[PDB]
Amino acid sequence: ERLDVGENLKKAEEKLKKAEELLKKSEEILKK
Amino acid sequence: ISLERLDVGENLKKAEEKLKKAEELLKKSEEILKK
Amino acid sequence: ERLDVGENLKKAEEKLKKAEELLKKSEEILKK
Amino acid sequence: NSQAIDNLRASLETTNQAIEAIRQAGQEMILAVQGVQDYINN
Amino acid sequence: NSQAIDNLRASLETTNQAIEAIRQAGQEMILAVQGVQDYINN
Amino acid sequence: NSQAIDNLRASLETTNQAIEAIRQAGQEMILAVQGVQDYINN
Repeated sequence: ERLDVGENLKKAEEKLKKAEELLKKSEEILKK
Repeated sequence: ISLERLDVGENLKKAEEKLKKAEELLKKSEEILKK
Repeated sequence: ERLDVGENLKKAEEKLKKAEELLKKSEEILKK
Repeated sequence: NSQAIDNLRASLETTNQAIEAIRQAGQEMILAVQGVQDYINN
Repeated sequence: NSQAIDNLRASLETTNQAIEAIRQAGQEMILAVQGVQDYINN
Repeated sequence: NSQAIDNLRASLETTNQAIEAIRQAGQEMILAVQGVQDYINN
């Protein structure tokens, strides 16, 4: 059967997208 | 033939020590700000 | 047909070397 | 400027959350590479 | 001390940039691992 | 308030330490993945 770490790699992708939006929200507070 | 098994465990373990250290420094930063 | 993800690792290595320079800059602004 | 202090605090608090998400990303990447090591060894 | 407040803003903006860099390094690592699993499979 | 300014400095200095640890973890994941590529090609 296939090697599949697709779960670990998918969760890591979610976490990095969540980090991107948080950093956006932070730079937006600092601008105001 | 293959002489050795694959072992990148010394690298993955230093990374685990590093993330655990980041986690304690982030909780410290948080506890400082609250004050 | 030889496995090569060398372009990802070298860009990751460049991203982390940039982070390092931005961190020294941040610390020196606080030194000031 | 006590308003600028309040904005720096709310900003740094949101920044700490971004970093915790990146750290959780790193934990998942470690599992994934162990996944690849084992499948090859095992 | 208005100058200390400005140093904090300039420091935090630069730290926010360092984090975006580490985040992109992370996107590159996911692709590298995916590339490795695709090789082994295909 | 100078206590509020100093509290922000202490918090941001601590945050920059956490980011440097995550960055160094990142360097260990690159070595780990190069190590797997080399096992496969050798």
